[PDB]
Amino acid sequence: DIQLTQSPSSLSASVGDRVTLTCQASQDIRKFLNWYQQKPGKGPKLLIYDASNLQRGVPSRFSGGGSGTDFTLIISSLQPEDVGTYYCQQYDGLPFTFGGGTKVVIKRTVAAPSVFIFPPSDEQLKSGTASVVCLLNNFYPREAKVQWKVDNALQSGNSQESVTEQDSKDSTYSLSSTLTLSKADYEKHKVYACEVTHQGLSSPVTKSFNRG
Amino acid sequence: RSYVNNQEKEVLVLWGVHHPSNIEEQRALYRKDNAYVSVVSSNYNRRFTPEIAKRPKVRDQSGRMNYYWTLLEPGDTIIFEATGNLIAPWYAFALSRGPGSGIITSNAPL
Amino acid sequence: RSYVNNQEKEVLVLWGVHHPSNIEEQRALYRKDNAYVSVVSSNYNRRFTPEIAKRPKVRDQSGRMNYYWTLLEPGDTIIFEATGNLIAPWYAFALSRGPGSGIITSNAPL
Amino acid sequence: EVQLQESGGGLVQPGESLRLSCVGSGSSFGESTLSYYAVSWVRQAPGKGLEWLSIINAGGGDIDYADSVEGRFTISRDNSKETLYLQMTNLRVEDTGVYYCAKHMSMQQVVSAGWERADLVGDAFDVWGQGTMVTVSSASTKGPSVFPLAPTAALGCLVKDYFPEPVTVSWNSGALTSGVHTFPAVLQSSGLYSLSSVVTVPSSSLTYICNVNHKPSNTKVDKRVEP
Repeated sequence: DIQLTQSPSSLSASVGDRVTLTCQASQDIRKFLNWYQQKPGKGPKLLIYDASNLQRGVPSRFSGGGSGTDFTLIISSLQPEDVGTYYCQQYDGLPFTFGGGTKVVIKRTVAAPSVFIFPPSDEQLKSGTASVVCLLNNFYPREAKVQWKVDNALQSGNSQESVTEQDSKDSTYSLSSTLTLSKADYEKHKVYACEVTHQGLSSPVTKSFNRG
Repeated sequence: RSYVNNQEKEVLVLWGVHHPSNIEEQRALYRKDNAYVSVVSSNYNRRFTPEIAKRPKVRDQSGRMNYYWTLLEPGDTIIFEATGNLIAPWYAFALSRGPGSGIITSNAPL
Repeated sequence: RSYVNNQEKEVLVLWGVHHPSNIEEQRALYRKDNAYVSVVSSNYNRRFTPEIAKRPKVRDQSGRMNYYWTLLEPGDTIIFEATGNLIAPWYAFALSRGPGSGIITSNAPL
Repeated sequence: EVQLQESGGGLVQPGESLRLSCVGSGSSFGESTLSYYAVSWVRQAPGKGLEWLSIINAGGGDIDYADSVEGRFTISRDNSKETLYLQMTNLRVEDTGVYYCAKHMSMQQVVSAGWERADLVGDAFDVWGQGTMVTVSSASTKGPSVFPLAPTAALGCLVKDYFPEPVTVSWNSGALTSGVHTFPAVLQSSGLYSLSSVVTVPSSSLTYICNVNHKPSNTKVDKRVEP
């Protein structure tokens, strides 16, 4: 086989920055090397074919250089639509192999998360299970300290949070939190609070609701 | 138009390409400034392009018609493709060639 | 591509021009609707234009390849220029012609 | 150009079989359909990178496989139907992932011209399919449970219990195509997936519904979201 090593594993950069992605090969593969971008959930689209050729319809900012064992893709003016994973792949010999990928991450100005709280439904608590959700919207940076206060009491050991992928237009995130507890437990307490701390807020903004 | 020679003999096909004398004659007769004729078989293929010029009259015609011919072999197919100017075949000849002779020019009666 | 005949003998060069059967075959193979081949020496120059038509199949091919040749004289240079459709030379022959003979068609053993 | 559409994947028990189909359509240069080119299958396991599996040339020759799938998987193509196939056998859990159909750049034959390429190039993948997902797990399939998230503002849909991925969310048939956020699913403690989907709306309220589509169970829900 043939191993392709990509550096770095991820690079954080700003719009307009010029970034260099590295792809080194374990043996002379001449210029039989190509690069693909892959935005999350979507299929890979070809960027550079044969070390240095820009594929039709790919923005002129994408360049690719190299030969032998040392190849680089160069994004000239980094744009938020560039966030995603970039793979290098060879065909000098079977099996055709890909690099590990290099995830491009965008740095932008600080964004304030619009916070929201959501209770169950007339059908959910009837089924015999409760699911309360906190859903901070479009924010940057990524880390958000999500804690739950039930009549002002911290929850630990009943949480689950999922982040969306970095948006390809404004480079923001999105985080929702899942508190799964039975419906017998839901009849006890009254007030539930979602206190979240985020740099984009001068102080923790707690959005809550009373039982019913 | 295609023709498959099913005569078990040679078929002699003849045709013509018409060369007008000016471009207005071309447009009036065929509605294209640039036509072409193709005749193609298994062992024949020529392309004929009309060539338009001022010429001296012959039989009071400044235009010209160039005449062509081929011997389509038994089983072979000839194909005519034209954008204009084609003097198309209508009748052709099924023949078997003899040992080989010549022309006599005379007035002696048969 | 140029070739200077440095053999102190005649060089026989052969080549070909490919005529597709439809325009889509032309575009797929050469990416031009209108190609041309030129072969030129000190005493040879022909231009070859591909001519695309529907033809009967021969050896299951509707396309055609026309084959050509010239005897490049000692010291002379031949130049190939093509936009498409060129069947390029790869090997050629350095020869000195003899007094002049002919072909025998037989099955008698040598 | 040429477009590619994988199909025929989903949930199957370990040690079983499954046949993925890759359908071609449209044409590149010179009216070249998929049968002019050589195609490969490439799979992607959840959260990982791209693995090449097998290649086939335009005429159906020069098959080859990756060692990991040799003997189990078989590639083929019905050029009359402009379709590729991947016949998977003895499916293992690690075979789970998104299976892709990917065309190679270089033209390999032009049959009407009587022209072939002597070699098989196997160069850049210039066209990929949307992918079809294969989930290898002896766990049974279960339908999704959907509950509303009533209310700038925000209204949502909570798809609580289902297995396996994927689902398809589309609020009012793409009416809210701005500001959406279908969240990546999580694997709940029970063992079934959960997922939320949201959209931002201002002070103006018109009715808003979410269209849910879960293929492996013939599930299609147009759930409401009134306050």
